[PDB]
Parts: sequence; C-alpha cells; structure tokens
Amino acid sequence: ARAKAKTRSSRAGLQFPVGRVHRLLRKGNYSERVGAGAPVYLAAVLEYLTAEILELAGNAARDNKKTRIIPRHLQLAIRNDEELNKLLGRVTIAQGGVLPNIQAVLLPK
Amino acid sequence: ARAKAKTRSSRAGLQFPVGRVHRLLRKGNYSERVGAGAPVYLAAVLEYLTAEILELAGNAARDNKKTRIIPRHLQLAIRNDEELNKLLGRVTIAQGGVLPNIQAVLLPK
Amino acid sequence: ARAKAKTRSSRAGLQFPVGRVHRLLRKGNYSERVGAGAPVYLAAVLEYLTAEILELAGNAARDNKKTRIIPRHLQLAIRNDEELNKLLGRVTIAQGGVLPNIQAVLLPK
Amino acid sequence: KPHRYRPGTVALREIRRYQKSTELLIRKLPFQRLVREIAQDFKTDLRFQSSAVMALQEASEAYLVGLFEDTNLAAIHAKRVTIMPKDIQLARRIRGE
Amino acid sequence: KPHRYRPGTVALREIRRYQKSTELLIRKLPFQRLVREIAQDFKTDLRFQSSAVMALQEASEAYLVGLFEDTNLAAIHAKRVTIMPKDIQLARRIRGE
Amino acid sequence: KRSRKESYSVYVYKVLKQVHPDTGISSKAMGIMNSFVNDIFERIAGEASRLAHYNKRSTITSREIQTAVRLLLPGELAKHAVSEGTKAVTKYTSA
Amino acid sequence: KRSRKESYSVYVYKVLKQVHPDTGISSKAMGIMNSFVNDIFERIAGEASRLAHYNKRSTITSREIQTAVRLLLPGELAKHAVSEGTKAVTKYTSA
Amino acid sequence: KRSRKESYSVYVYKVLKQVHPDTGISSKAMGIMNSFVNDIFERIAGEASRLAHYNKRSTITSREIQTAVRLLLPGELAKHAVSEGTKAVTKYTSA
Amino acid sequence: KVLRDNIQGITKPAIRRLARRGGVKRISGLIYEETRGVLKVFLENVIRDAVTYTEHAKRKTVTAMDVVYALKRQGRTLYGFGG
Amino acid sequence: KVLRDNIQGITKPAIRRLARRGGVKRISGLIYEETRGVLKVFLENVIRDAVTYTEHAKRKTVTAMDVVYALKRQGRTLYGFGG
DNA sequence: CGCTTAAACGCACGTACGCGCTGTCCCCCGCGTTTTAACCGCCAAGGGGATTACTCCCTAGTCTCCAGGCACGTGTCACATAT
DNA sequence: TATGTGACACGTGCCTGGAGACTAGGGAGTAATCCCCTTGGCGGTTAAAACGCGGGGGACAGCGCGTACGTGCGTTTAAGCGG
Repeated sequence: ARAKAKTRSSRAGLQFPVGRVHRLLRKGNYSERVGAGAPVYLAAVLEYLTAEILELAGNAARDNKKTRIIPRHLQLAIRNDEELNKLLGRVTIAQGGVLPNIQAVLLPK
Repeated sequence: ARAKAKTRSSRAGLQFPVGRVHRLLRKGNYSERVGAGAPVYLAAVLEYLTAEILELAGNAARDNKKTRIIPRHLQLAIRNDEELNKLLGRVTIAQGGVLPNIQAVLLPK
Repeated sequence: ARAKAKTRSSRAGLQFPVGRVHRLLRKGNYSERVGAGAPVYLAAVLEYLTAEILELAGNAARDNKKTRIIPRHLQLAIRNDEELNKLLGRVTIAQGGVLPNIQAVLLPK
Repeated sequence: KPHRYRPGTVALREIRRYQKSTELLIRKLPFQRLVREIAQDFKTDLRFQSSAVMALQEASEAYLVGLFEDTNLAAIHAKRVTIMPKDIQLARRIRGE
Repeated sequence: KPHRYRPGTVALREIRRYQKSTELLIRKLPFQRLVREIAQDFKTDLRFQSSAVMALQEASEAYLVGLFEDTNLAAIHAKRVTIMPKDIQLARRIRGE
Repeated sequence: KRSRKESYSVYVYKVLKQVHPDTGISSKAMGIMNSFVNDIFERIAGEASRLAHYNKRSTITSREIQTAVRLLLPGELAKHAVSEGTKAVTKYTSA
Repeated sequence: KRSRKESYSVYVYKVLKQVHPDTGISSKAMGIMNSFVNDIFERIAGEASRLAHYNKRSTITSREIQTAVRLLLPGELAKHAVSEGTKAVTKYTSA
Repeated sequence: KRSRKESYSVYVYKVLKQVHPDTGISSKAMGIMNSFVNDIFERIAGEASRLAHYNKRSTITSREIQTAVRLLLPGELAKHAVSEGTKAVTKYTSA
Repeated sequence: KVLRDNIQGITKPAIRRLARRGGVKRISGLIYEETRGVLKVFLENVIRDAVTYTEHAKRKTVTAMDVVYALKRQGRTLYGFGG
Repeated sequence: KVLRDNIQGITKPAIRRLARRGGVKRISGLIYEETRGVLKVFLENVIRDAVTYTEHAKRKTVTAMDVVYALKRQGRTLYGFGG
C-alpha cells in the first residue's frame, strides 16, 4: 500500500541527513525554493570536509599516542595545514592553545 | 470609495520610500513576516545617517569653496569622523584619494 | 509485474560494470561461489586506482601542454609514484620511454 | 654557590611549556569578578552562565595571544627581544583597532 | 647653476601632491593587459566591462596604498625611513594574509 | 525605452536640499551614496534576520532593528539613530 | 518532561568510525566540531542566498552550492569537494 | 560480420571525464589501461582464489578481496582503496 | 557587589604567562597596564554586544550563545559552546 | 592571442606615485618586484572569484557588478560601482 | 563558609639589551635626456546581454505513516595522577 | 609503572521529523533578437617610462652602558574546591 521508508542520505549514499539539511535550509530563509540536489551536494561537501579533518585529527592523536581526539589535537591539525589555516585564519578554538613555535633570534647563541 | 493614496514616508515625515524598503525586505528574504514599523524605523535611521554624511560633505565642499559635492569631499568627510571611520574602516570609496597625513618623523627639522 | 532493471553498478554508484566483473569471476575459476559484495569491492578499488593514475596522467599532460594523454605521460606518471613504481617495477609500457635520469659523475666538472 | 639559570633559559622552558599546555593563564575568580564589574556598568545586576564567562575567557586570551605574536613580530622587526607598549599600539593600529 | 633640490624634499612635495590628488596612478591599458592576462589564466578569451577595469584599478590602488601606510608605520616603528620588502611581508603577516 | 531600474537619486536629492539647499551633487557621488545606503540596508537586514532566528521569530519587527542599529553604529550615531527612528515610528503610529 | 535538542553527534561519530575505527573522541571536541559544521553551513547557505539574489533566482540549486564551494573553499578542498559532490548528485540522480 | 570483443574503454572514459573533463585520451593509452585493469583483475582474482584455498573457504567474500588488496597494493593506495571499497560495500548493503 | 579596580585582578604574572604562551621573551614593565587597557577595551566591546543581545533576548542573565554571536559579530569566531 | 608579461606594466614610477600617496618618503630598489608579486596575489584572488561569478552568471563578459560582489566577499567593499 | 595550599608579591642581585653615538659605505631620489607607447579619438564590426515569449520540471506543500536520533541510563577502561 | 575514574561510549524508548504519494503552477530552461556594448585596429603626441650621473642621507655594524627585567627565594593571601 505504501513504499518502505528509505532515506535520501542513502539515496545519495551519504551519511549526513538530507532531510535535516533540507529542513534547515528551508527554515534558514535563503530562497523560497531550493533545488533538490543542493542540500544533497551540501551534505556531501560537509561530509567530505568533516571526514578529512577527522583523519587529520586522527594522525595528530596517533602522533601524540592518545586514542581520543582532543581540541589540542584539533588545534595542532588545523594550524599545521596552510590550506585549512587560510580557511580558518580568523577562527579560534576553546582550550586549543597555539602551535609550538619560536623565533630563531629568541633561541640562544 | 478609496481614500486619497497617501504616502507612508510623509506619514512618518520622512524622505526615504517606506514602501520600497518594505518591498525590499519582503523580497530580500530575511523573514517571511515584517512588522509594520520596522521599515519605517529603518528608513528613519537611514535618513539620519544620509543626512549627517551629506551635511559633512556639504561642509567639506564649502571648505574647498566648491558648490557641488565631490567624492574627494566624501572621503574627507567619512575618514575625519571617528564614529564613521570605525563604522566603515573596511569600506573604500572610488576616487576618494587619501587623507592628508605625513608622519612627524617624515617631517624635516 | 516487474520493476525497471537498475544496475548493480548504479547500486554501488560506480562506473565499472559489476555484472561484467561478476561474470568474469564466475568464468575465471577462482571459487565455486563468490560473495556479492566482493566484485563491488573490486570495481571500487579498480576505479580508485584508475582515478588516481588518471589524475597523474592528466597532470603530466597539462605539464606537457597536451590535451590527450600519451604513453610517455603514463611512463612519467607511473615511475614517479613510489607505490605505483614499486607496484609495477617489472611491468613494461608500450612506447613509454624512460625517466630523464643522469648520474652526477656523468655531468662535466 | 646555589644553582641559577641565566636569563632566558627559564623563559624558554616556560614558553615551551605554555605552548604545549592548554590550561588557563588567568585566575578564574578575579576574571569573573572583572566581567561582572564591566557588565554592571552597562546593565545592572547581570547574572552569568559560567560557560559564558569561560567563552568570554578563551575569546579574551585568544585575542591577547594573537596580539602577542604580532608584538613579537614587531619586536624582531625592530631587532629587539624586549617588547614595549608601542609595539602593541602598532599591532592594534595596523590591524585597525 | 642648475638648481638641485636636496633629497626627500621633492619626495615630500610628491606626498603632499598625491595625497591631495584623487586620480588613479596606474596606466590604464597596461593594467587592462595584466587583468586580461590573469583572466585567461582562469578562463581564456573573456570580455570585460571597462567599469570593471577601473573598479579593479581603484581597489588595487587603495589596497596598495593602505599596505604602504602599514609598511611606513612598520619602518618608522623600526626607527627607519627607508622601507624594505621585509616590512611589507611583516605587514601582510600582521593583516593575516 | 527600456525597463525601469531602481535608484535612490531623488531621495538623496531631497535629503540634500533638506541639509544644504545651496550646494549641488555629482551623479557619481549619487552612485556612491546609493552603494552606501544599499550596503547599510543589507547589513541591518542581515543582523535583523540573524536576531529573528536567535529568538526564533517568524516576524521581523522594529525592536531588533533598534538592537541591530545599536549594535553596528558606534555611540552617538546609535543613540541619535534610535532617536530619529523612534520619532518617526511614533509619528507613523499617530498616522 | 524536557525538550529534545539537535546535534551532529551520531553522524560525526559514525564518520569518525569509517575514517578511523580505533580513534576515540572527547565531548568538547565534538562541541567544537558542531560549531565548525554549523559555521560552514550558514557560510555556504548565505553565499547561496546572495548568489540566488544576484542572478534573481528564487531557487537555489546545486550549481549555486558548487559556486559557493569554489568561492569560500580555496585550492584543493574545493575541487575534491566538487568531485565527490557531483558524484553524489549522480548518486541521488540514480535514485 | 564480426564478433563482439570486451573492452574497459568506456568506463575509463566516464572516470576520465569525472576526474578531468578537460583532458583527452589516445587510444593506445586506453589499451594500456585495458592491460592494466586486466592484469590487476587476475592478480587479485588469483590472490582471492589461493587465499580461499588456504582457509579452505569455497566462497570468496569482500573480506577475502580486502585481504588480497591489502597484500598486493602497498599502504597509502591500499588504505584509500580500502576506504573506497568499504564505503562502496556499505552503500551497496543499503542498496 | 560594587566593584572597583578588578582590571588589576588580572595579575602581572598572568600577563607574563600570556606572553610566554605567545613566546614573548622579554616583557617591559610598561606592558602590563597598557595591555590591561587594551583588553579592557576589547572586553567592553564584546560585553556591550552580548548585553545588547541579552536585553533584546528578554533575559536578565547572560548566556554563552549571545557571547558567541558577539564574537562572530566581531570577526573573532570561537568554537565549542553550542554555537 | 595569449599574453606573457604585463606585470611589468605596473612600472616603477607608478609604484613611486602610489608610495608617495601612501606617504612613503624613501623606497628601496627591492620594493617594486615584491609589490608586483603582492599586487599579483591580491588581483588573482579577487579575479578568481569574479570569474566564478561570471560563469555562475552564465556570461562570458566580465561585469563590474560581479567585481563588487567579489571585493565585498573579501571584506574589501568598494563604493562607486554598486549598481 | 571553611579550609588549603599556589602563586602573587616582593626584594635583591646580576646580566644583557635597548639604545645612544658614530664610522662608514652604499642606495636611491633629483635632474636631465631619450624613447615609447598611452591615450585620444575615431571608426568598423560583431557578439552576446538582455529582452520577450513559451512551454514545462520540479518542488513546495499536504496527508500518512514510520524509524532515527537524541534523551536516558549505565558500564568501564583511557587517561589523569603519583612516583 | 601502579591505580582510580568518570567520561566516553553504547543499549533503549520514542515521537517526531523525515520520507512516500500526488499536484499546481510557476520559476526556470530555452529560442530569438538586436543593439549596444565590446572588441579590433589606425594615426599623433606627448607624458610617461626609462636610463644615466651624482651625491647626499640613511642603514646598519660596532661598542659600550646602565639599567631593568630575569632569576631566585621567602611570604601572604587569595584563588580554589566541597558543601
């Protein structure tokens, strides 16, 4: 009588929710209509970015031998990528700290 | 049996088009509903701002004995006001020139 | 009666033909049964590796200012990726040529 | 004689420590008291989420520390290792504060 | 004797003149040449409104001039009057670029 | 002729004659002022939209317009903009 | 009786498990990631809104989103996002 | 009258325009890709068969081919191939 | 209740800690009060913004969501408080 | 058809004029090429986005209104060309 | 409010560092001359921006129904802490 | 390397938000056009750029110096934690 429920995220093959992003865009008042592929594309883009920053955080954690992601590792991952640094040059992170960085003249001899 | 079509700018004693601004807000997609006094308040604020900047421009044009306002006069007005410059530091005017500014160390003995 | 035939390549959403690969593994005598997801995995990894070597070839062709890839581009691409090169050290390419490589003592002075 | 490090050695060690470390460089209670002091001037009897005070905190020393490498770049530009408040003034004004 | 002004005097007079002036200091058609040259590096054989060319010229000259005031502030902050490109790099690093 | 293109020239001229009947205007300065008023308009509209979603408000009203102009305008500009807007809101309230 | 609140927790935790099955998470790092994902969401959405205004379109399509990616995201992240997202467009197009 | 012969040309063409719309291809380079996909195909296929013999498993599943591609392909290419295949088999599992 | 000079509640060694996290080697004695004034200006900007949000919000107490709105108003976005 | 060198079209006296407008009293000989590079970076950053607008506008002619959009995207809003 | 130390203050002595001065060398603007191409300005051409029409693709919206993700509870081991 | 622990992480109820079916219509895709805007090119001219000489002003190294933070140790108290 009715088709079985199948998510549009799986229709994209994506993990971020297509219906939730579509609802946020509709209620976020950006245009009175929206293309169907637009929130799918959007959720795909954010899933790609979330994925890649998640491997970068994983490598930062593994280099510092901690199994769990810490905002220090997020800071160290985000500042050591010049691409991501230019993405977020004005973005601050709570309890993030800075890069360990010294000037050469500040070092002795 | 319609009454005389009177204008809301005159109702608020204003110059800026209340109806055009309300139309822009309804079609600029900031909310689906707009309170009636909001475009009036906005147009009045804009009228005050335009009035003061044009007054400063007329003062600057009078200082340079010029009877028609100039973008150079606009630059000299907008940059010599502290509140306006902190309001519009990152905004540039075409053909404005620069403020007359020479450092004292650049100045000779 | 019957739904529209939608391909398993579409079900994965990948370009390599799932049915052809499954048919080849059935007629290539590797096991008496094969799991359904295994040729999907095969097509995925093949399309990943073809995608990366095609990135390398397109980059080399744009370095050589050519629109269409040539076996010289293929040689230069496959020899300068260490995982690909040591993947294919004993694999020879038709008309690939060689890497530009000169020993230091061959140079004068 | 008792042990005594030469100038800059303890500074280097604490620079490396606080670069590695992430915990707060401000005593929390006088910071919160100062936030209440400033906020009372603009609106009376203002109450605070502690998380709001904390977010104000990391915003504050993030701004300060960024201004501090700006100051350090100004100082190494001026061939110096001792900073002066004119360096901070230069950094603010070139940023446009 | 053919008169020769002492150095920097004509430079300061130029500073006064070009602070007084409002016009563009870049040759228009070489600027358009460079704009089209960089345009084909993104997309070849486009067309241009001349208004876009003057808009880019205004924005470019304004950005350059503000960069030079920042450079001048850095140089006098380093107790110098002669600027070097290290000062420009410093100012760009302060601006977050 | 062609289609009508929106401009703010007449209102700029009227406000100009309110503040300076004696002086003239260049049309390029008119365009600069059009850019000015459009820029400030879209700024205020943007933060009004933000504040409407912050309080989850389906209607944008004048109180957060007041909030936004107090937010952007520094000091003296903000209080006298509030004064002018409140005066005009009261006059339209009295029709 | 308490109201439900929206989070990205299950999605980020899953995609963490594909990118790194053995790697854990701290909760305030998830708060930071929530702030990042939301922040980029309204960055792209605001770009899409203004680009829809500039071409006078009342419908935002995947072309607009892709243009916003090319604008805000620089360099390689833009083109990899374009590749995977256009791939995703075909994936939903098949459905 | 001729006989139909298999090639991997058209799928390489879809992949090529997916990854580089601006880039053409010569037909003998296409043949080199054909040799590539064939050679790796029976490499992996024989690996899967002999692994299936080692554990006396008469059915080759995705675990087996994942093991095999981890054996032959080194590291970076291996792990990203693992990622591609893993998300592919999960979306097929949903398919 | 009534508070007087808590700008000096931010101690000089705290300022030295802040400089060392920024990797500053040598700090003048003139630094601390000037930086106190600078941070005072910065804090009064952001708390003016956050307050203005709060009386618009019809809340008497400041919330952190107003705070993060204030920081993104100033181009100083901070992550990790439910924003 | 193609162009090879127009960055040198921003000549040294033009840089001198801009520096005197910028209030620079003395200009090194090393300045001009570095300013050419920095100017090149700024112009390519704005014109990439202006292009992206222009094909997103489905045009092959570059318009100034897209230049305004791109400049105000990067926090460099210019008055005198809007509309 | 009631303990409970950590660090903030504070003094004290020492070094190193801004800075003051000068020697010295070299760099770059002042000036004049040469070249040169920018620019007016004029005109031809054509190209696509923009406009109007026309028909249609999708999508926003409505009603139904259901499963997903978050609240809720819990357990448990990676990490904080100590040495 | 030894030890607790609570924070992370995972099973569970649910309702609610998101998907399925269907439609109106309307914004959007597309065809045509034209004309105006944009490109292409040709002659005069001079300012604009470029180049050379020069000569002073400035950058900067050297050296010292006195002081003002750095470092070290003793104290207070005031920050910090529990309730």
